[PDB]
Amino acid sequence: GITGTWYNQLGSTFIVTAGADGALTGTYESAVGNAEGDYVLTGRYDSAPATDGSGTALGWTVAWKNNYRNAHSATTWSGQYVGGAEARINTQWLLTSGTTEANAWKSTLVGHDTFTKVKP
Amino acid sequence: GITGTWYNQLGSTFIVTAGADGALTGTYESAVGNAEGDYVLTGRYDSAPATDGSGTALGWTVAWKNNYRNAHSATTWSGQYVGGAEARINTQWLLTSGTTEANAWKSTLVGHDTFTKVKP
Amino acid sequence: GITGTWYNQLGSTFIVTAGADGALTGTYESAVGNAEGDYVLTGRYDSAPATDGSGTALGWTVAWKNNYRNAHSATTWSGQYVGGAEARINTQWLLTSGTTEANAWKSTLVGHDTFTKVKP
Amino acid sequence: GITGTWYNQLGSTFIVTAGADGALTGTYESAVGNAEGDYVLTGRYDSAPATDGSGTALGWTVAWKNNYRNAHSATTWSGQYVGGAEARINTQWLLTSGTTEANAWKSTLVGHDTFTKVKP
Repeated sequence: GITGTWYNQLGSTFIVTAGADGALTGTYESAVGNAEGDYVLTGRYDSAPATDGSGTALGWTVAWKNNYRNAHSATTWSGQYVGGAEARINTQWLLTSGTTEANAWKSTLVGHDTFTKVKP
Repeated sequence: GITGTWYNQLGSTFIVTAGADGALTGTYESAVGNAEGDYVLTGRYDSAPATDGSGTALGWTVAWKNNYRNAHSATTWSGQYVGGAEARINTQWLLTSGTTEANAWKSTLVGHDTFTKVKP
Repeated sequence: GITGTWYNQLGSTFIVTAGADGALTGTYESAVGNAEGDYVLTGRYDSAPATDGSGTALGWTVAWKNNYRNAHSATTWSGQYVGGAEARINTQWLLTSGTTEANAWKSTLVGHDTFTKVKP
Repeated sequence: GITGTWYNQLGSTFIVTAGADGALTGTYESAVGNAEGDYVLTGRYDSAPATDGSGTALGWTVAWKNNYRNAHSATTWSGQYVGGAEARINTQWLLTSGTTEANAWKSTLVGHDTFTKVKP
C-alpha cells in the first residue's frame, strides 16, 4: 500500500508508484531548501516483507536538479512503511552536496521525516 | 566518469550506469551482511554538476531482496563522485531493517563507504 | 532552562545539571535496549547561546555500563535545547557497540529523540 | 590505553584522560570549521570491554565555545577504541547547531573520523 501521495511534517509532498517488482518511481516537491517545483525520485522497497507485523523496508533518492533550480545536492531517505489506520513511512535521511575536498567534511546533513497519507 | 564498476573498502562491488537524465541504474553485490548474489540498484545523480572543482552529488538505494534472499531491509548511500587520477564515490549510508513498532528504535544502522575504480 | 528532568518519546528519563562553564552532568535511565538502572551522563552545552531565537547546541554521552549491566556500547545525543511554553531538547543519536573488526561495518545505529519536560 | 593524544585524518588534535571509572576528560583542537584554540571535551567509555578482541565503545561531546570563538554548535563523536600496533579510534560524528525553528531541519552535519596515535 505504498503507491500514492505522501506528506511529511514539514509540508513536503511526494507521489510514488511501487511496482510489483520493488521499483519506486515518482515525484518529490520539497517545502524546504533550495528547491522549486517537482523533482524526480527513484528508489527500492521490499516487495515481500515479513508477515509478522513488521514494516516494509524502503529507500529513495532525489537529486536536486530539475527545470527550475540545480542545488547541486541529493537526498536519500532510508526507512520503512507501516500499514493500518495510521499508516506512516518513517525515515532517516542524508543530504549530500558536491563540495571541494576542503569542504567535504561538512557535505552531509542528516535528519528524520515522518510521512503520512494526509497533510500535517 | 560515474558509469562503470566500483569497489568499496570491504569487498563489495557496484556496477552502475549513469543516464543523461540524471538516472542511476545497476546491480550491487555485498561482501557483508545478509546478502548473496546481485541486487537491483536505483538512484539519481546531478547531471549538471558545478564547474568549481566540486564533487558530483548522487545517491542510490538497494533493497536486499533478490531471487535467493530477502533480508527485509534496504540501504541508501548518499555521497558525491570525485574525479582525478584517483576517482572516488564518497558516501555515507543508512541501512534500515523492517521491524516491529517496539523495535523501531534500533531499526537503522549508519556507516560510510569509499568506492574506488580498482579492487581493494 | 536545561537543568532538570527530561522525558523522551519512548519512556526514557534524563536528569541533567547544566554547569556555568558549559558542563553537562547527570544520570539516564533507558526504557529500551540492553539497559537497567541509572547510567552516568556527561556532556557539554553552549553556555552563551545566540539571542536571535536560535536553539542551544548541546551533546552528551552515556556508556551503558553501571553496577548491574554492561552492554559494551555507548550512545551520543547531539541536539539543541528549545525554549517556549513547550521546551524541548531536540536530538539525533548514534549508538555504537564494541565489535570485532569483521563486524565493525554494522557497529553503529542512528536515531532521533525528543525530550520534553513532561511524561509521555 | 585510551589516555593520551590522538589525531584524526584532517589534522585535528585531541588529548584525553580515561578515568578508571569511565570518565573521558580533555581538550580538542579542531583543524576545520569555525574554531580557534583548544575546546573542552567530556564523554564516556566502556571501562570493562569484551575480552574477545572487540573494541571499547566510547563517546564524547565538544561544545564549540571557548575564549576565542563561539560557533554556537556542538559535535558528539560515537565510536570504539581498538588496541594493538595500529591502534585507532574509529568514530561517527554529529555536529548540531542552534537554529531557529525554520532552519532546524538542516541543523545537523554527519561525518566520520579515524583517530590514530600519530599524525597523518
